Amino acid sequence: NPKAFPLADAALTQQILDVVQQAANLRQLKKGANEATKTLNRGISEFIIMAADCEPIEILLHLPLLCEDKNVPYVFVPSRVALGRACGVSRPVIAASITTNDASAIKTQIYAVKDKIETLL
Amino acid sequence: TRNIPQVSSALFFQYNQAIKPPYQVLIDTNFINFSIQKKVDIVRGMMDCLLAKCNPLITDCVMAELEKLGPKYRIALKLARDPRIKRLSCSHKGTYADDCLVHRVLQHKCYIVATNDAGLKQRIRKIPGIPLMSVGGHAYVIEKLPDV
Amino acid sequence: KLVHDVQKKQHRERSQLTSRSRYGFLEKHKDYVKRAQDFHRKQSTLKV
Amino acid sequence: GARGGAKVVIEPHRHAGVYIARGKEDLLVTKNMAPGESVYGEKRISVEEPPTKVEYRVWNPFRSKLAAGIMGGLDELFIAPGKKVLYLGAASGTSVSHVSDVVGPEGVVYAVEFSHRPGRELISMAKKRPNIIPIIEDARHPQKYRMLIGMVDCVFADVAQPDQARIIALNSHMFLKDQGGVVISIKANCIDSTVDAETVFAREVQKLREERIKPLEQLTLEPYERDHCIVVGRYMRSGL
Amino acid sequence: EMETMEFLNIAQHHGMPRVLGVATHLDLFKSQSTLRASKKRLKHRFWTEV
Amino acid sequence: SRVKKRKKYQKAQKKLKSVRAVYSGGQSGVYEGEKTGIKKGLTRSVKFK
Amino acid sequence: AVTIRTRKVISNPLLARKQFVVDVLHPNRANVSKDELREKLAEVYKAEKDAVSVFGFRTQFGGGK
Amino acid sequence: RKERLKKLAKMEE
Amino acid sequence: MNRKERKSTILETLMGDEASNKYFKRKYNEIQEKS
Amino acid sequence: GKGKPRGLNSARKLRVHRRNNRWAENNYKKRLLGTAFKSSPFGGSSHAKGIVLEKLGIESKQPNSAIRKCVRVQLIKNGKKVTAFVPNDGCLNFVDENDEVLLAGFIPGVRFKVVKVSGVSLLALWKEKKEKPR
Amino acid sequence: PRAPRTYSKTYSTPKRPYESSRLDAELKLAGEFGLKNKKEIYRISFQLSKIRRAARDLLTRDEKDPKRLFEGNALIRRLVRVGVLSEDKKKLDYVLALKVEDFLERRLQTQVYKLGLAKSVHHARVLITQRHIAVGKQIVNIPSFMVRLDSEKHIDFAPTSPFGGARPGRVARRNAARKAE
RNA sequence: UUCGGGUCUUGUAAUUGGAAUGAGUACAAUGUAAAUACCUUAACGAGGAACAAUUGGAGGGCAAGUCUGGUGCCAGCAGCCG
Ligand SMILES: Nc1nc2c(ncn2[C@@H]2O[C@H](COP(=O)(O)OP(=O)(O)OP(=O)(O)O)[C@@H](O)[C@H]2O)c(=O)[nH]1
Ligand SMILES: [Mg+2]
Ligand SMILES: [Mg+2]
Ligand SMILES: [Zn+2]
Repeated sequence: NPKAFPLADAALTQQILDVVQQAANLRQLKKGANEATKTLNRGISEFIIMAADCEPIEILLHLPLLCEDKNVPYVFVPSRVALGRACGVSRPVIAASITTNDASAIKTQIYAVKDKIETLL
Repeated sequence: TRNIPQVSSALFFQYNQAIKPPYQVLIDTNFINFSIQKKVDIVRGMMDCLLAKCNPLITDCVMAELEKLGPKYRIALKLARDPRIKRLSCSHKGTYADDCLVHRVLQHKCYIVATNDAGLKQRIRKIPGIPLMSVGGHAYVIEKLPDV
Repeated sequence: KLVHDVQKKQHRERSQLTSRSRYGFLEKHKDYVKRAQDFHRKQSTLKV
Repeated sequence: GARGGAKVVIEPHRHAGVYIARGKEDLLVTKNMAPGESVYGEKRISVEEPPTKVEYRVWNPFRSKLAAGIMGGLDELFIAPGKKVLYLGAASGTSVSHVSDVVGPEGVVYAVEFSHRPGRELISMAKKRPNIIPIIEDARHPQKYRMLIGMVDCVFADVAQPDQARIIALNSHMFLKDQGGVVISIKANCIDSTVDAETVFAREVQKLREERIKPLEQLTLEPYERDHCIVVGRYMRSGL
Repeated sequence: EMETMEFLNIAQHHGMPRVLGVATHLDLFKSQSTLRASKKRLKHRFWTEV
Repeated sequence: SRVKKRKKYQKAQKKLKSVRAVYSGGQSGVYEGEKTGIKKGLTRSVKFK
Repeated sequence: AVTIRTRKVISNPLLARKQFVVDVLHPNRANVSKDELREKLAEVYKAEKDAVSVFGFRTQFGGGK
Repeated sequence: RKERLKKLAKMEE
Repeated sequence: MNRKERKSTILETLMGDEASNKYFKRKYNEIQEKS
Repeated sequence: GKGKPRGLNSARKLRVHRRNNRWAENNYKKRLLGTAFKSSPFGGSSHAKGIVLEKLGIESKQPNSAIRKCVRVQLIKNGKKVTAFVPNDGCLNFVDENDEVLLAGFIPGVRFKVVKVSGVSLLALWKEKKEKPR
Repeated sequence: PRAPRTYSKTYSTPKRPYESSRLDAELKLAGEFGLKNKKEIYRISFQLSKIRRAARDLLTRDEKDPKRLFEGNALIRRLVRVGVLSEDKKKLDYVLALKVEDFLERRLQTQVYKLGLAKSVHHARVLITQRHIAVGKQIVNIPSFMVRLDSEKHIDFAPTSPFGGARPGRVARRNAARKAE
């Protein structure tokens, strides 16, 4: 019913933020809604993470539309302060995108979170 | 319009990079008969041959042949109906089984073919990326399977 | 295969004499088979 | 490549309702049912014919799996002019608009979608195309829109769901004609990532046989997609 | 040296007598590792001619 | 031997492109059409008998 | 700098001594000579250098210890 | 083709 | 394409391309020399 | 029955029967009596020493003909004369009359090849890696 | 005399080395993982064959059998620790599903390439043999070194390496000295 | 098998850069009964990186060359030799 949906629980939020930090270290993370949008256009997004506390929430509501058209999983986390910190940057992040790579060192970890997000949707 | 079937994307030249454990095996009618003659259990015999779980499969054509064989081969029919053996439907008029198996491996490069028929084995050998299982000696033998 | 690489050395073909330069390229066997074959084609058709 | 003011030669494809634009590069093209505008930002080709200005749209094989089917050389397509088509998985007008172009004014497309956000764009696009009936409903429960759909010539399924075989079976038993066409786009990862694509493609073909659907041809969609295939079958309700 | 190999080839073609190798000036080596390597290489090359 | 097998493998990747279509990341940039052309009368689908 | 640590110390009055394993951290240095180790061990244990004996030192692969 | 044929002559023979 | 570069025919645009003209001139001369 | 005893106490008869019958195989008979090397090419050895008598093909016209590569050899163990093959006509220069040759298994009827001459490999001589000592 | 020291062969030649499918599989493997020869592939296949034969024998035994429990648990724990077997697949049935690529992905060469310290598997091999890589505090110069789950996040450039914070190698300082001169 | 067919960044016998490292040499220490070596490590030590991997196998091509036969120009054998 609320615009930011589905919102991950506390346990899933930590598991999501774990993968975001690893992808940051391996150069497999795109930070910001603008960069996230380009990944969807190129079809190189493994899934999308959004911040539910964005002010206003509407500036990132184009992303779920692009995802559902492209059949890309997406999920909302409660805090952009926490999302940006785990992204490795010094500022809040409202949206991030895990880039597709079947030759990545964190492939198993990424697919584990992706499977749970599909269950959430 | 002319038709040239595409090469399967599961093939790296002569190597089938799709067939990985657990395996799916298409059983031929005579494979069951030679299996009984050598006292080789189908599920255990395949698990010993490949060191992996094998998912044996019997098509309608093969099941029809086993039934037409008669009372002499009663044992083979009962073994064919073991619940661990799954069944594949056929949508072609003929009950000839050798052509049925050859068409399936042409369509999908994911099956091992288990057969002792001399004619069928040459036909399968020409199709690239198709491992060929058979019972010889005391146990099963597999030819074109690099993972072994 | 008991051959050495020296045994398989390239033998180089000679060219027309300078004094004979005005007469043109010095024909060799591979050249001759082309005009020998071409002539036979004309004579066979011309006979028919 | 195919820049703005370039000139091309438009000739028909082997398939009715489908065209090829020649040049230094070749393009797959369908005639625009709603001329003057693009649905998803594709290039358009204008031809002056006796003089009225007819328009054409470029069909991108990287955006549409059906177009990837045309490029790869499918033998039979039941989507043709003057046919009713049930399109399952119509996220928006990206590929339904091209299917609407092929069937033409005389045919119709029943575009079924579930999610509401893509459904809004599907409804908006359908207003420009009178031959599209947008049905924002779950394809797992065809009973919910039986009033809205009649008997149909072809069923096209792009639902990227693990239980897509059931959905295609349920919709065909109600709405598809005997000897009708079925065209499924299969994505191996969605159904079973644990096994290889070839195992998935074989399994889906077995489920179709179980549902009185006779497969006719199978095609894999490289270089446009990875681990994707299109299976074309015929609905033989009498017997296989 | 060249004249060592020259004698051996003269000997090989006129009837090989008993040939016994004597290595001298081995005190000039400063390392034991290099001394052993020289002896091994020297011995095995001698083993081709004899 | 390592260098020899590296050159053998990269050579085989080139030849694989001449045996079948291979996915190479998809679309990059604006879509510019089929560069080698479209053949109207040729089908590559595997047909069930 | 060079660090010296002693571990597994056994007081052995049967032989009138203390026995132990010696770890030497010597970053950016080839190794530490037995003489200088004896001097430092004599310093830390408050014994004459003649009463200290060190042996069996193996540098770790990669160096530095 | 000419090079090919000369090799078919070998496998035939 | 810029408006001035656009031409009614496909060929007239191809003449405009300077790189194409240079290649055709070079390739044409070589064939005539061989001929 | 199958013509053999089957009783639980007939092990002696089964054993004694097998020992008597095992002598029927020629392989068993040759193996036990040590006569398996009578049919050997060299009477039990892998190589044979020989003396080069004369070169049968040295006067043939066509180069590298099968006859040109033949040599007559006298085996030193028993003195019987045989024919051996040399790898090529070039290797024929290293072979000369009255030289010791080592033969190994290989114009039908010629069934040996020369592998060493004067204690040196012919292939080593052919590759110019050794000199034949005289 | 002194007691014998044990030794064993770590590989075995395959049944039919000349099958075309086998040669193509070996080509793809050696190319994708940067292997030197077929003997490395044979070594890994030998280990995997031993493991899967052990799992087969244990699966033949009755569930709750003491030997089955003990040895199957040991094997599963080892495979999970080395990273080949996932934490969610702790059963002998998934032990029978393992493949050579699962073991090849755990080699230090592959890990060094994947973590981004090298631009290819061959650059990774060169970096490892040239003493540039450390697992924790230890320089490892063995490409076939098998990385554990805990060891994965500790792969780095060694303190002594010019890429790890030390002074430049001979080439760099030779060039700098000549440029200064 | 002829009929031909399929497909697209491929080829170069082209130029060019400065980074890495140990075989080896070697202060030294370590090691050892004393040594040698290994493991450490100053200083040296790579572009034909001549700091010069091997061992078997398959198949060509060439001359004002040589030998043999024969329904002309071919065929066979062969070719370190013109
Ligand atoms: N250091 C060292 N000097 C040696 C050795 N053998 C010979 N010498 C020296 O080398 C010099 C030559 O020794 P000679 O005995 O005369 O050798 P040579 O072969 O007779 O020399 P020529 O007759 O002049 O051709 C002498 O000063 C020897 O002391 C050796 O093993 N070590
Ligand atoms: Mg030797
Ligand atoms: Mg160092
Ligand atoms: Zn059938």
